[PDB]
Amino acid sequence: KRISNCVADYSVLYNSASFSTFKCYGVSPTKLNDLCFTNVYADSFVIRG
Amino acid sequence: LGKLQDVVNQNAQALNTLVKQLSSNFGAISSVLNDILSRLDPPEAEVQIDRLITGRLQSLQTYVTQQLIRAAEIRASANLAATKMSECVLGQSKRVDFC
Amino acid sequence: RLITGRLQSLQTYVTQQLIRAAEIRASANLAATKMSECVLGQSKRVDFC
Amino acid sequence: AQKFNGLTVLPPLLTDEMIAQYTSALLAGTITSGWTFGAGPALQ
Amino acid sequence: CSNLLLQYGSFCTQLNRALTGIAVEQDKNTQEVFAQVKQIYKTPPIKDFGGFNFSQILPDPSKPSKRSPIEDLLFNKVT
Amino acid sequence: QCVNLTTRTQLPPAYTNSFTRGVYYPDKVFRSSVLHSTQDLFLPFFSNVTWFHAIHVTKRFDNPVLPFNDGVYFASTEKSNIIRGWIFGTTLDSKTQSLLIVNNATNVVIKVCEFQFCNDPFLGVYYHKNNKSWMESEFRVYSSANNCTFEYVSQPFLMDLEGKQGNFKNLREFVFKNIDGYFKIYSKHTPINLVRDLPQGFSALEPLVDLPIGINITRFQTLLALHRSYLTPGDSSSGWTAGAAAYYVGYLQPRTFLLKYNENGTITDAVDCALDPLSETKCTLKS
Amino acid sequence: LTESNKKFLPFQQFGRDIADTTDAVRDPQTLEILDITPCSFGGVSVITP
Amino acid sequence: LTESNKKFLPFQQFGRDIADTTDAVRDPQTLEILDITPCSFGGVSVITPGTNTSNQVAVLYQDVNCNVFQTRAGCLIGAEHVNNSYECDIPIGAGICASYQTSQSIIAYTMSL
Ligand SMILES: *[C@@H]1O[C@H](CO)[C@@H](O[C@@H]2O[C@H](CO)[C@@H](O)[C@H](O)[C@H]2NC(C)=O)[C@H](O)[C@H]1NC(C)=O
Ligand SMILES: *[C@@H]1O[C@H](CO)[C@@H](O)[C@H](O)[C@H]1NC(C)=O
Ligand SMILES: *[C@@H]1O[C@H](CO)[C@@H](O)[C@H](O)[C@H]1NC(C)=O
Ligand SMILES: *[C@@H]1O[C@H](CO)[C@@H](O)[C@H](O)[C@H]1NC(C)=O
Ligand SMILES: *[C@@H]1O[C@H](CO)[C@@H](O)[C@H](O)[C@H]1NC(C)=O
Ligand SMILES: *[C@@H]1O[C@H](CO)[C@@H](O)[C@H](O)[C@H]1NC(C)=O
Ligand SMILES: *[C@@H]1O[C@H](CO)[C@@H](O)[C@H](O)[C@H]1NC(C)=O
Ligand SMILES: *[C@@H]1O[C@H](CO)[C@@H](O)[C@H](O)[C@H]1NC(C)=O
Repeated sequence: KRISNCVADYSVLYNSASFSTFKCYGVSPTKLNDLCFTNVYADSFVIRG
Repeated sequence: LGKLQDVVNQNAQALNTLVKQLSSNFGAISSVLNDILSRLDPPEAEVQIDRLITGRLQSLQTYVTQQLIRAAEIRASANLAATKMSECVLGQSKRVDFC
Repeated sequence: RLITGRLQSLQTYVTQQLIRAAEIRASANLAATKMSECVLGQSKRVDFC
Repeated sequence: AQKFNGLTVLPPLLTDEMIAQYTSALLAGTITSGWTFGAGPALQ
Repeated sequence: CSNLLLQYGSFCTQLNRALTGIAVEQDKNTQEVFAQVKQIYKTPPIKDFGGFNFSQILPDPSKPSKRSPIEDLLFNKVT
Repeated sequence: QCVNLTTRTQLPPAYTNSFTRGVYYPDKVFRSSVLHSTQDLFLPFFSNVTWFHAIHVTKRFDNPVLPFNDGVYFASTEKSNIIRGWIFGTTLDSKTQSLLIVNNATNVVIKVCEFQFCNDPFLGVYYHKNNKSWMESEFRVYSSANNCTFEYVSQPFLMDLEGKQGNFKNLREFVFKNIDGYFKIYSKHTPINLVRDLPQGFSALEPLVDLPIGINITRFQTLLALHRSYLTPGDSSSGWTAGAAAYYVGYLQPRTFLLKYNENGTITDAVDCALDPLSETKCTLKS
Repeated sequence: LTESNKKFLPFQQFGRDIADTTDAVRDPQTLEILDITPCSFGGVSVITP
Repeated sequence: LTESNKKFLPFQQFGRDIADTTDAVRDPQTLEILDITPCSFGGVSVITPGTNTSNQVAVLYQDVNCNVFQTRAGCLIGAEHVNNSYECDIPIGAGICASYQTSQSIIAYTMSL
C-alpha cells in the first residue's frame, strides 16, 4: 500500500487500545507526526504468535 | 501641469525604488534577513547579513543624495517663487520679461 | 568585488554629474534672466548688466 | 575619443547653426525694434 | 541585525540629520513664499470694483472650503 | 490491447494565428489595480501555429506524437465533447512514468504509470440499437500496466457522448507546464459562436489541480473519440466517424509579460515586451 | 487583522498592493479575507519650552 | 579592422590612444597596421505619436550607421523624411524632430525656429 498526496494523523492510530504489540524504531513514537517525510510504504500480511 | 507633477512622481518613484531595493539579495543567498537566520546559524550567516547591511546602506545613501539634490532644486525654485511674489505680486516690477 | 567597485565608481560619477548639472542649471537661469532683462530691454538694476 | 567603452555622447537638440540663427534674430530685433519685440509685436 | 549596525551608527546619524534638515527646509519654504504679510486682510463685501469681476480668484462662501474656483479646479487637476 | 489502422487519404496540417491567447495566472497571490511584470513561460502573441482537424467529411484522423517543450498551450473549440483526454511520456514502452489524464463519462481519471502504450490509442463509442444513447465500449488506451504511485479522481464530470456536425458553441483552453517536476494545469471554459479565427477577446486561465509528481517529460499526444453508428460497418480499418472538432497546439516561450489587474482582481491585458516596439515602450514605462 | 471588503478569487491565498507588499492574506478557517497593517508607525518627539 | 594610415616603429606590437585603449595592432602575417573600433554604439529609442492619436511607432538608433532615413543623430526607421519644415513637438536631436502629420503617417523634418 502506498500513501501519496494525502493528510494523515497518527494520533487516531494509537488511541485504539487494541494492539497487542507495537514497535517503532528510527524515530521517537511521540514525535513522528510533526516530522515530515516524502512517501509511506505499508505492507500487510499474516504471521503466527 | 508639468512642474507640479514631476516633483510628486519623482518622489513616489524614489519611494517605490527604495521598497524594491529590499527585494534584492545584493549577491547573497536570500532577500529577507529572517530566512537566512532561520535556515543557517548566526556564526556562519554573518557574512550574508553584513552584505545585506552594506547593500541597504548603499541604497539608502543613494536615496539620501537624490533627495538632497531634489531639496536643493526645490530651495532654488522656492527662492525664485518668493522673489516673484515679492516683486510682481506685492507691487509692480520694472524688470522686463520677468513677470 | 569588481561589481561593487564599478558600481561605486559609477555612483560617484553620477553624483558629480548631478552637482555639475545643478550648477549648470543655476548658470542657465542666470543667463536666461540676463537675456530677458539686459537684452530684451533696459534693466534699471545697477551693476547687473 | 571617449566612446569606445560604452560612454556614448548624446548630440544636442539644437545645433550651433540654430543657436547662431537665434542670436542673429535677437540682434536684428534689438537693433530694429529696441524692446517692443520682447514685450509684444515688433515696432519699427 | 541591530548588533552589526553599531559599526555604522554614524552613517545613520548623518542620514537622519539630512532627512530632518530636508524636512525643515521644506517647512521653511512655505513661510518664505506665502507668509509675506503678517496681517490677514479681509475681502470687502462690496464687489463693485469699477467693472472688474474678481469672483474667479476670490474665495466664495457657497462652499465650506476657502479655495477659489480656480484653486478648486487646480486641486483636482493634479494628483 | 490496441489494433493497427489502415492507410488512407488524409489532410495535411494547417497553420493559424493566435490573437491574445494563452494568458494564465503566473502565481497564486491577489493583485488589484497594479501592473506587475513577471518572467514566466507564456504563449507569444500573434504567431503562426499548427492546427489539427478532427472532422469526418475526408476521413481526417491525425494524432502525431508532438514533442513536449517547456510548457504547451492546448485550445479546443469543443462542441459535443468529442475529445476525451491527454497522455504523456518519453518513450511509451513501459520504461518511464507515462501520464494518462483522461475524462471518462463518470469521473476524471489521472494516473501516471508505465502503461504499455500502443501506436495510436483511442476511445470507441458504440451506438446501441434498443437504446437511443451513445455509450463508450472500446476502452483501448493501453495494453497493460505494471506499477505506479500516483492516482487522482477529483469530482465527477458529466459530458455528452452524442456527436454532431453543427457549429461549435464552447471553447476550452488548457496549459500544461512542468517546473521542477511540478505538473501545472490551467483551464477555463469560454462560450463562443465561431468555427475558426479565434476572437481577439481576452480571457485568463485559472488553475484547477496542481500535481506534485516530480518526473521527467519530453513528449505528449492527445486522445480522440470516434463513433460507431449503423452507417459505418463498425470496424476500425476504413469506416468510422469523428464528428466535428478542432484543437490547437502551441508551444510556450519565456517572455516577460505586463499583466493588467483590475480592482476585482482578474487579468485583463497581457502586453508583451519582445513582440512590438510599442509594446516594449508600454512595458518599460509600466503603463 | 482588520475585516476587509474585497473578495478574492477562489484559487488565491496571498495578496499584495501597488507597492508590492503582502498586506492581505486569506484566513483558511472559513475563508475570511483579512488585511495586514503594521502596528508600529513613526517615532517619538518632545516639546521643550 | 580598418586600413590605418599611421606606421609603427619596427619593434612594437600594440597601440593605444589618449584614453588608453588598445585600438591599433600590427598584423603579424604581413606587418600591416590595423585599427580597432567597437561596433555596438548607443541604444534604441521609440517615437510614439501618443494615445488616441495613432498606433504605429518609429524606431531610432542612437549612434548606429545603417522608410529608412539616415539622420545626423543615428538611424531612423519607420518615419519618412520630408523637405519642408514645421514646428516640431517630439525632439530627436541634431536639429531634426519627428511628428505625425498627413492617410497620415509619422514624418521627420528639420524644425522651424
Ligand atoms: C463673474 O464671472 C462669473 C463666472 O464664473 C459669473 O458667474 C456666472 O454668471 C452667469 C450669469 O448669470 C451664470 O449663468 C453662470 O452660471 C455663473 N457661473 C458661476 C460659476 O457662478 C458672474 O456672474 C460674474 N459676475 C460679474 C459681476 O460679472
Ligand atoms: C508563418 O508566420 C508568418 C508570419 O506570421 C506568416 O506570414 C506565414 O503565412 C505563416 N505560415 C503559414 C504556413 O501560414
Ligand atoms: C472511467 O473510470 C471511472 C473511474 O475513474 C469509471 O467510473 C468509469 O466507468 C470508467 N469508464 C469506462 C468506460 O470504463
Ligand atoms: C516499477 O517497476 C520497475 C521495474 O520494471 C522499477 O524499475 C520501478 O522502480 C518500479 N516503480 C516503483 C515506484 O517502485
Ligand atoms: C530527463 O530527460 C533528459 C533528456 O530529455 C535527461 O537528460 C535526464 O537525465 C532525464 N531525467 C530523468 C530523471 O530521467
Ligand atoms: C469585481 O468587484 C467589484 C466590486 O464588488 C465589482 O464592481 C465588479 O463588477 C466586479 N467585477 C466582475 C467582473 O464581477
Ligand atoms: C554608413 O555605411 C555606409 C556603407 O557601409 C557608408 O557608405 C556610409 O558612409 C556610412 N556612414 C557614415 C556616416 O560613415
Ligand atoms: C525637397 O525639395 C528640394 C528642392 O530642391 C529638393 O532638392 C529635395 O530633393 C526635396 N526632397 C524631397 C524628399 O522631396
